[PDB]
Amino acid sequence: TNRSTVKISNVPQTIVADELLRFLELHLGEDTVFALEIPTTRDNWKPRDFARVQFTTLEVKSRAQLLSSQSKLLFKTHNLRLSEAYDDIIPRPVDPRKRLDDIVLTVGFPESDEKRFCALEKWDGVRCWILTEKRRVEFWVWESGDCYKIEVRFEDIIETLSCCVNGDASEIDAFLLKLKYGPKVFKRVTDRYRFCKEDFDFMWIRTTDFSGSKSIGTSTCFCLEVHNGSTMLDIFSGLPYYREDTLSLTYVDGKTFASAAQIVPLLNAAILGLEFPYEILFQLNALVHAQKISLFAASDMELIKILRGMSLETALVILKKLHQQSSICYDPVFFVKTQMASAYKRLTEQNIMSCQRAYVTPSKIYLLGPELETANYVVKNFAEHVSDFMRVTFVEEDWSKLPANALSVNSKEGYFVKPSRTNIYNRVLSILGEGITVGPKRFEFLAFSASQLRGNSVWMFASNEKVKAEDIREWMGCFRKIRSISKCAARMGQLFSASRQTLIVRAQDVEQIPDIEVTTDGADYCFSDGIGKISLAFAKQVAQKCGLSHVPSAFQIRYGGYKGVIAVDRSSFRKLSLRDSMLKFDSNNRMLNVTRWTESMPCFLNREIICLLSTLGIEDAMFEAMQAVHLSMLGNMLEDRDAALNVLQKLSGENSKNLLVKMLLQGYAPSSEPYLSMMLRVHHESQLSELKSRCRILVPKGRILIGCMDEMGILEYGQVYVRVTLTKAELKSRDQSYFRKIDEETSVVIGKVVVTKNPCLHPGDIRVLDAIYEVHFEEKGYLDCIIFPQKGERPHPNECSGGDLDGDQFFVSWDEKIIPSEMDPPMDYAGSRPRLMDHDVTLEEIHKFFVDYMISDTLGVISTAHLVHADRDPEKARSQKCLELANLHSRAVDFAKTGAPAEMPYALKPREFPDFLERFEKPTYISESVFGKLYRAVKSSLATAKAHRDMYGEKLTSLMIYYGAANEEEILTGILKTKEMYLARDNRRYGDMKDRITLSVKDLHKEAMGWFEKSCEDEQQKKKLASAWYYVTYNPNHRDEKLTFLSFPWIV
Amino acid sequence: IIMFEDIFVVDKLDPDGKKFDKVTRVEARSHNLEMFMHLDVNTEVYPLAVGDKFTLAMAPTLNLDGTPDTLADKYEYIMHGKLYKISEKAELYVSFGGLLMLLQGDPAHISHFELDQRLFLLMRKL
Repeated sequence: TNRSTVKISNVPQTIVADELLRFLELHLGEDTVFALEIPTTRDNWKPRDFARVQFTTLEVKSRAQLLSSQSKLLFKTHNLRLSEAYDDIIPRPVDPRKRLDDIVLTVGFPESDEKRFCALEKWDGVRCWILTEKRRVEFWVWESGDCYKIEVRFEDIIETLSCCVNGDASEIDAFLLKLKYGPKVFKRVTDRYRFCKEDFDFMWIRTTDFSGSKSIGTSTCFCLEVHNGSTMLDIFSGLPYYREDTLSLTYVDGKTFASAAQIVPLLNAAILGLEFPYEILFQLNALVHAQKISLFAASDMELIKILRGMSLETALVILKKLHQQSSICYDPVFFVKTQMASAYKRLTEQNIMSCQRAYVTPSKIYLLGPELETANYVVKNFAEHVSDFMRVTFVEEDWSKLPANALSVNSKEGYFVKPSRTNIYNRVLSILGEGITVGPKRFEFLAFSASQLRGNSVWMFASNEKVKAEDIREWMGCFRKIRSISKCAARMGQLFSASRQTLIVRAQDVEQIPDIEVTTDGADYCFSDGIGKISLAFAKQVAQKCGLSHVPSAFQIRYGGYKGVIAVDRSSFRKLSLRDSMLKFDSNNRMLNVTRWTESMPCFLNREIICLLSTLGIEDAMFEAMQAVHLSMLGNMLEDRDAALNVLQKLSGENSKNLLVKMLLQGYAPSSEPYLSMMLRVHHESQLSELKSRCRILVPKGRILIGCMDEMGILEYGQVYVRVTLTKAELKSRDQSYFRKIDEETSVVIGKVVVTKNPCLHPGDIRVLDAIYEVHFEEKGYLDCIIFPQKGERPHPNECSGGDLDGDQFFVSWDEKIIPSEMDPPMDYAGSRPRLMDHDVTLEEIHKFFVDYMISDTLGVISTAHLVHADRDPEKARSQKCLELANLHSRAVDFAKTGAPAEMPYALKPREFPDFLERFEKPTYISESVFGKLYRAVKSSLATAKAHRDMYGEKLTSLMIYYGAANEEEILTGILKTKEMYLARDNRRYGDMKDRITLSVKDLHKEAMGWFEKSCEDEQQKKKLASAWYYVTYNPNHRDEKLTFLSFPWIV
Repeated sequence: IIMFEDIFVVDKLDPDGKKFDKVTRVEARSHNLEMFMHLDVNTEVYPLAVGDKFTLAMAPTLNLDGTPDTLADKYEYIMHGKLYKISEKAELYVSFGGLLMLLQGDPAHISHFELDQRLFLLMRKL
């Protein structure tokens, strides 16, 4: 009953659409059929056995269904059977009242603080359709012949208002639609079996703004000039957040604000014509882009005159306070009237920088502002131009990923199908080429990192008289030696990861140790891909500036274009050494920096591990019992303080010091201390949500550590060394058959240990390795690093999905209940043939590759399809379909390295999803696999002092309202219970936002520590002041009318 | 004398035609017992529309109290055939002179039928 299209089951093959239309009009009412479509297997001469018919009125559909149920429809000795359809032939509302024809459409914004509206461009004779089922509103505008479709969703609007144009308060002749995001823009492009009753033989493709003055891209509100309607209010009452009030408006001549440039929503620089600062102008642009102040409300002479000469810090404070306003501000002048060095230190201490983030949409551009984030290497030697760096991300109107249909839509022209570039493709190319101009600056393309390539992000630097973009590009290195488009971009963008600055080493003491290569069965297998060698003195020097006590045996390092992990040795010659297969590109600098040294975190079981380990002989009872004991120990963590410390010491961080961890071992009852009890509750809720979203089993008998090799050559093919630290469980009972107590803190493993990574789609990755104990190996002193033999038929990383020794993490587990009887050969690791050009890069093919990365990017769907096929078809990871999916996944992973598209077939789509997924809109099927059993089990289980305090509370609530947080828990823990339309589909952006907010709260805590240290400077007096603060905050009578925060005294 | 007897309601027709001049296979689902049935029927002589309700009975002989190999006055679509395949939710395969019948139900419902035996098919559309 939701739709009006009815699918006919069987029709004769010899009939045409006209005959069926005549039959339906004869049996039913006259001209009661709107659209009739008969699918054809061939182009125009082979119709199918069924057809779909769209009716004008639901009453006609009900009558047709009643006739079909009684078998009263007989057309050419065939009984027509009627069934519901999936989608409508034409997106047209059934109700004739919602259809508005020949109405006046205009755009604008609340230019004035009073009840005034400005009209930029007005369109006449437009068509408006309201689709309640689709939750969207369509506007058809005819301009220069070809028509355009404007699509506005219900989530796009935030408030609905009604106005009048004739000037009568009683009459309603206008409607306001306040838009939070931009509307989608389409364009029309240019029979025997398709009647359609009209000229609907075309297709819609997404396009950019079609207005000459680009009024759509600079307008955040829409006004609908329609005739007075007695029942029109009922139709307009269906829009979300409708106000039942009467409002009047007046037209303001705002045709002057018209920009012909690509970047429409930015202010004109020629209007000011003065020495206005860049930071204040950028903040004002960010305010205008946000739904706080309209364009004209901030373009007046009085506001800029007031903001021109003042105190810079006070101006920034008032601007950010205005940004923190909960509602929309109409008069900024009244608000600002009523309201009235360190960067280098931050970079050297914790690499804290203020980087501008920009979002580019097909309609407009949104400026987020100077958000704090971790600094990279490129800004260490260019810290003076902190504001010149800006992060640009290309997203949709909903700040989501660009769909593949919006760029390079396929079309069959000629004998072969050739994709056709859309206007969005050209817009992105023009933005990348010409650049983005913000005030007295023009940003230029520098490079993009590997992570940013998968998130459609890119770095832009504003050219300056001192250093330009090309200067930085040539300072990083010479990239003309690389003839591959993808390889050159990867090498140029690889030097953008967060790192810690260390000492500088010249190019006088560098070794050239030869590598080892083995060629067996006509395949080139190289053991040394990114392995290296380091000395003890170098480790001591590099561990002094990072505040690291223990010296790891392996740590990832990159410098001067080299990249790879290095291992310690007891027979080193000098401080540094290097191999041959490590030089990526030549560079003019050799700055040393370290990203990660060692992380002995407990291992976790992801979905792919269980999926690939469910065929070797592992039963469902083991996983069910493990999940049961995990939920039992999770539920007991609340009322038992003993389990809290054990969980915190075995879930996140083997040796981590925190205020909650210290109080867990020795504390009061869980009923008391709300600051800790509510944190425990929210942590449990987060764990439950993570378990529901994906499988993550906490296994205490396994770790996640990187691996290296030693220059010994004693271990054979199948013999490795396993050594890790001892946790609470290991220390409590160290007596085990496969566990050797080599040291008090380090325990050796002699059990069967397998190696697994995060992406795994082949049954042959499971390689059982027997760990052995040798005195010679222990004499070298290897810790937190598994040892790989030098000699063998094939290297271990090659069998691990064709990996390399580039500091990648490895999953290890000294388990004994696994089944090692079955062994499968690994898949081939040979990649595609590299593509080499005959000419140097002219900064255009790199842009083409960057834009084409969005198109045919099927990396995220291959894993889902593989999981669905494994859950549906029994004997998973054995059929050729799983092998093909694994090969496609490997090719898609290799796409970032070499330009080889994945080419996902259409017939491989699952078209069905299990219960344990967030795709509620998609059909859901009950799964009977091990994952289904685990999800069902989880579901069953589930079913002086005052001033500082006020300042801290004001800062905390300002951060909460800036990031949208409404409670202290979600901003302190960094996990938000509420999600946007784009933060829930992907996890990389949410993780980046969580890291940014964690950095912000850490900076706030550091500032609080500095304030506390400077306030007293006396030990006993500091203790007394802390006790007094705790007493004041603990007393309920000391709370004022405002929200008193109890997270201030908790500092250690 | 009647082994199996239940009310059946037709669901769909294989040809879905009125004057196809061909034997039509019907799909009827039993009430209560919920047993799916396939049967080839001639629509021209015995019309059967979708949604109609008819009873079905099976007896080894049409005589009263024995005499294998007077129920003619009660029903109107009597047929004669043999059961050749019993292997399956057990199902039966009875051919009435080339007109195949597939009675798929429950193992407990069908337990008193032997292999290679002659049985009749009594039908009435209420």
